[PDB]
Amino acid sequence: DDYPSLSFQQDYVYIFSSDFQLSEELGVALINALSAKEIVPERLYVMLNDKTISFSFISKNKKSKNRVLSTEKKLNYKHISEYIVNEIEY
Amino acid sequence: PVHFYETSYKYQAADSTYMHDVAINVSIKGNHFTSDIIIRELVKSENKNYYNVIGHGDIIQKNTHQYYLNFDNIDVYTGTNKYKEPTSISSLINKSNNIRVVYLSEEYVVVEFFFYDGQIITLHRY
Repeated sequence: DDYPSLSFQQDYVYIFSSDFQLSEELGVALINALSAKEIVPERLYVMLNDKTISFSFISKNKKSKNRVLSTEKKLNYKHISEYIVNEIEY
Repeated sequence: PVHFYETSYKYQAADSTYMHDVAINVSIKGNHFTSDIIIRELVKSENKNYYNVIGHGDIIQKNTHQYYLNFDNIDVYTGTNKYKEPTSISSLINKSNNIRVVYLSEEYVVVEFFFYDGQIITLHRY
């Protein structure tokens, strides 16, 4: 196996990444953002790699929303959080 | 006993307007599987090209949450008139492609699989 191990678990957030620093920053930002917009996911999985970023948003209705994002240079917690939160809320 | 899995996702290039809309459908009758994938490419929000990819082979369970697929057939249909590929056809028909489960349920499953050299996704069961 080579997939990044889990690195952050809150109420509904799961984050697989080899960068524990970016995971922490990203999780709290998601919790904050989704609560501010009063959005309650049944579960939210996220995966961080060198090039790609992917997540799965499992709704309270158990219908999921999956996304992938490849990027030249790495992004930080705010850019990823705004991207994820933007896709979820649509 | 056959277990069906289905899901969709959208790939987005951060350095371009290029993107995929991908619908995934898997059928597992025990030790073998049949995957059906439809990739609609959009550039500038315009249906550019499409791909229908059909797979077949063996799904081998290594550990309780660690699988891998061995394809014996891959079939690609595309538009006759002539980009990022989620996976290369040669890397599928030569290697074993790992799938690590991270959560199991009766309505859906969550896995980390080999598209884009690392992707996490949720599949609905039926």
